[PDB]
Amino acid sequence: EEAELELLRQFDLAWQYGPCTGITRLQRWCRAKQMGLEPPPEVWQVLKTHPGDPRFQCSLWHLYPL
Amino acid sequence: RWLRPTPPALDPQTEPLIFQQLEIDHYVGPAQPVSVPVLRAFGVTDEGFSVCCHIHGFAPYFYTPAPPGFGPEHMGDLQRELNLAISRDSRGGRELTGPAVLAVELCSRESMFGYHGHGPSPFLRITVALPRLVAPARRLLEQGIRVAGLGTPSFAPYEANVDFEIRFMVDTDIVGCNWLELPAGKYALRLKEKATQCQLEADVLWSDVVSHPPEGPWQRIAPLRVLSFDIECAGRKGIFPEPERDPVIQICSLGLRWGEPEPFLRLALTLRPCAPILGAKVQSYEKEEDLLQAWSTFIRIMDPDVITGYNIQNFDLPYLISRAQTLKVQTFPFLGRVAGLCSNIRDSSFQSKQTGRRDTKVVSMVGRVQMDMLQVLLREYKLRSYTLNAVSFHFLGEHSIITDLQNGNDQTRRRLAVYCLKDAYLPLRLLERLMVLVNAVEMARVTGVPLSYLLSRGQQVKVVSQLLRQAMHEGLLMPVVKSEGGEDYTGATVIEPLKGYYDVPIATLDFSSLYPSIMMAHNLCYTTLLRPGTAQKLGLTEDQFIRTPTGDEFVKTSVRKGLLPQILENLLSARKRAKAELAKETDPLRRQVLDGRQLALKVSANSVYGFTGAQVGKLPCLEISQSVTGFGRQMIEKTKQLVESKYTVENGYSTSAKVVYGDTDSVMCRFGVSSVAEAMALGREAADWVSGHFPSPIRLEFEKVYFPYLLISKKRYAGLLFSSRPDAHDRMDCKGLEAVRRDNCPLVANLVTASLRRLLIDRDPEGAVAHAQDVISDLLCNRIDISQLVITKELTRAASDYAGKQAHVELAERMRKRDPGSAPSLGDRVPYVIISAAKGVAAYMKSEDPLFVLEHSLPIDTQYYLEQQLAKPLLRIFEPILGEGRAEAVLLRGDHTRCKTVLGLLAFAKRRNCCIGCRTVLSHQGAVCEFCQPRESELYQKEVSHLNALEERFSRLWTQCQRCQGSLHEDVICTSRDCPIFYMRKKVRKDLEDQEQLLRRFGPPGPEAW
DNA sequence: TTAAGCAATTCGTAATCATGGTCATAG
DNA sequence: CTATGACCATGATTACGAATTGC
Ligand SMILES: Cc1cn([C@H]2C[C@H](O)[C@@H](COP(=O)(O)OP(=O)(O)OP(=O)(O)O)O2)c(=O)[nH]c1=O
Ligand code: SF4
Ligand SMILES: [Zn+2]
Repeated sequence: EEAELELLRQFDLAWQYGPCTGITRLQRWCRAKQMGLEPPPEVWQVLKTHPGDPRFQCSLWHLYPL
Repeated sequence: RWLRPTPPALDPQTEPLIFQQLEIDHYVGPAQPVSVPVLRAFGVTDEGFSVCCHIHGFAPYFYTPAPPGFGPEHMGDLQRELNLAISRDSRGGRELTGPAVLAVELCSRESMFGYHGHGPSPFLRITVALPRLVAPARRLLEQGIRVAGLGTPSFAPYEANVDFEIRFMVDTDIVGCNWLELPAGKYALRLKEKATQCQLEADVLWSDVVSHPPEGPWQRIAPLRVLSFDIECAGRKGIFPEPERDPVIQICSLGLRWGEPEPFLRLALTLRPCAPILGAKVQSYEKEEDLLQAWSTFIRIMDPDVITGYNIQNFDLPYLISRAQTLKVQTFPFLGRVAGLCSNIRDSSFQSKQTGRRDTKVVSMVGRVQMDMLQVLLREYKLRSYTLNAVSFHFLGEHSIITDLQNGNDQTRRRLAVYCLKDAYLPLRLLERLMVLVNAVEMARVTGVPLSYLLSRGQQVKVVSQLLRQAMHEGLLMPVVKSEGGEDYTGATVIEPLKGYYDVPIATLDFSSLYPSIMMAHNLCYTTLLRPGTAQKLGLTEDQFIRTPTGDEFVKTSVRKGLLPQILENLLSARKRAKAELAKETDPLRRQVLDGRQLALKVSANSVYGFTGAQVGKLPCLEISQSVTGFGRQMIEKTKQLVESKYTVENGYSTSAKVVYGDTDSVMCRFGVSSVAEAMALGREAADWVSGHFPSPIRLEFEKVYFPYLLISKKRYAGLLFSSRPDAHDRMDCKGLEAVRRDNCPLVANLVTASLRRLLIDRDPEGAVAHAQDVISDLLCNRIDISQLVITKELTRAASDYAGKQAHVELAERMRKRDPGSAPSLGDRVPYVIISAAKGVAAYMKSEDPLFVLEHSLPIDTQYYLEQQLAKPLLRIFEPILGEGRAEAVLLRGDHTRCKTVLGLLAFAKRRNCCIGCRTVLSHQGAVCEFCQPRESELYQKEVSHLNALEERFSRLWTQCQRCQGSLHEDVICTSRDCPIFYMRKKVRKDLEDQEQLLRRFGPPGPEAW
């Protein structure tokens, strides 16, 4: 923790995985894996050792009335 | 980056200098030629080199009458006035003045105020060494000691104490933004070892210069250099940025030469490594010290003339200065032209009854000129919101996210830089499109004040300047009268209306430039005001003086010519030339900006008259003001008597006309015919007929024909506008009504405009009733956007708003938990909406910020908006066409439509829904009721045509943001509170969320797993 | 050290007065 | 258990202070 919260914030702004501020984080991870762009096997291995926490399993701007 | 061209081959003993000045400056100096105040003048050549000019040998002075004794006509006492008193008790009278070369001079002059005769009198001219010694001398010659050998017994008053640079410019006939010439052999370039940073540095004596009056070929403008910039900072969540914690991360700059239709420089300086942008240079640094140093070096090397931006004074420059002070970078705050001078932040305030009161900071830059476009908008224009988005929509047509666009990758930083460059580009487009700078240069040339005074001062320095420039040509001196305080006088008359609705044409006749032509054609001035005794015992009344309705006597023009007639005549010709230029444009926005130019010149001419009556001012003469408004009242009642008396049934005409209205310059006479051609013909005959009963330039003129007409009260009416006949109609006129004020809701102003449209153009009251019914019904059914509900009010001086409790003051002074560092200040506008509660004693307890009621979802008081905002303007407008059954008709059109309303323990609801047909709560989830079970195909048919229309509204809105943003492949981030698009795109998601779930009460129309 | 001026219509907000309605007492 | 009196509040109307526009 506090290092796992920057890896996800770095996965969320890389443009080669998609334009993602409307959906979940694991849905975008599996969308890129289907098309197989290059999802890395570390943004998966922190979404498995946690429960349904809203500060891991949510996009950066999931507040913010946009 | 790009440098100025190289000054090749100037030789001073053969060649002159011809350059155009921008700024002047005062400077107390050593290195005297073998006075101490020497003058600086900065400017540009006809090619593009930068020229500093040092001017020597000038010292301030004033005048004082020589008292009638044996002293000031005897040279021993003149030089004894120069000589100091060596006594011990004269330490209060010869120290703070001390040994200064005040000197003694004898001259024959006159005082301005009044008319005593054509004969002058001896005055003493007193020079002083320094400009910062005329204040203690004034404190030592009037209330100080003037016992000096009995030469000047106390007291003799001081006359013509004015400003130093203004006295220089009045002396040598140099005006703002003028062409200046140093002749051959008069100036020395290498006499001044370089202390400033310009290219050419001359060193001239103050009698060598030649001033060219701007006219003919001397009416050009040199190629100046204009810069605009913008900055970005990275803040915390909630917390507004603070110059001791939040770094400056990006600076972006645009630069152009004036006269060329595109820029030539486009630079962006960032603080992490970035990605390239086509059309601009990009440099990157790993520390902020390098970024601030790089910007200071660029601003020294490019060396711009003018610096613009948007809110750069109150946000950008002091943030940069404080941030450079915190990080210990010594070389930043030297931004000016003088090589050894650092810059400093200093507060200032301005207040008037015309613009209100505003408090600004200033930052010192010598040589360079500042033009914040926000202050120009706030001074000239009266709008509803003053945000960059709001004025860019009105004229053209468009913090915590940024901190994670900067802590990310380099394409995010490239997106941030493109956003910042668009921000830094918008005020240039506004400056060149609105004709700001051309009008500022013409104002400085017509009035004679510098170019920095049109952003800091009011309308007094300009009329003082023009009066002094006209006073040197006949030899008069101005006095100092100051009084606190006189009384008011009686203003203008308004004629009593015949209120109602008219449907026969009324023609408008008015006088053009009324008060300046009164002051012109009856020879009224300070310098020809006759005191009550000095007519006596001469008895010549006829054609030597006249008498006014307030009571004064004023000398005819066969003896004197006043000074205010000539200043007014110059201003009137300048405005006439501006209108003659405006009569040949075809573009609409260009036509209104030339209308803005001529409006400014008419405001200047009327502020000449308003100077006289200002008892808190510099020279008031309320006798003149009273004579002006007395002549106004007399002439308008003359107009009304004449118009209603001549064209009558016995005088061969058709119908005796009757005046329905008149307001101090205009007359709205109702003629009787219902043919617009015959009304126009008789109205032109009437205007030209009545004008032949006056001196000149007094003239009445036809202006319009209203058909139909609607008169509600004093200063409240409406009508439809005819300019010609085959030019059928132009537009509506809404004088005073609820559509042009800014104290209300957009909903109410829109309803008033649409009602007058349906009522005056189509003449259908039934569509008007149906329209107002639909507006009220959609209000009560909760389908009206919250853009239409926002009220704005101006937060003025804090003590008047201490005196009585208001709504906007209560919202502003109540801070937020998120941000006690961004809140309304004095002078701005506070927006709010009114929510529903049960505290009926106070409408100042129900007000809330629009963004707070957005994010926290508070309900709206529809009864407040129904009975307090809407109802009474409608009862103003709709009554005069009908009786009081019209009040009952709209309150009954409410009554058929008021019966449809839509909206701890409240959370413990749901788990069942009411019948879609007859609203009966019941156990189970099926949509239809057992009694209304048969009629179900019709109840499914009903409401799927509602889902169908919500689907069509989702798609038109959420793809409009993609075209306003620019991109089709990346996310939208725009929470622009002045866009209707925002929060209208938020509610359709919830309407669709609700209407989709109501149709799943019905089963599915098929399987889905096949 | 610097400031353009005043007349207001008009409506809102606050305070005061009036009028009734409800509750408690007393017969 | 009713009837009368007192209190209390609530609502409406009138009078004063304040943003904007007409001059
Ligand atoms: C607008 C305005 C008018 N007035 C006075 C002076 C004017 O002579 C009188 C008439 O008002 P206006 O009709 O507004 O101005 P005007 O008649 O001088 O010029 P024009 O007809 O070309 O539009 O009202 C002022 O004193 N100060 C002002 O700001
Ligand atoms: S909400 Fe959409 S349409 Fe409205 S300003 Fe923002 S981007 Fe433009
Ligand atoms: Zn039913």
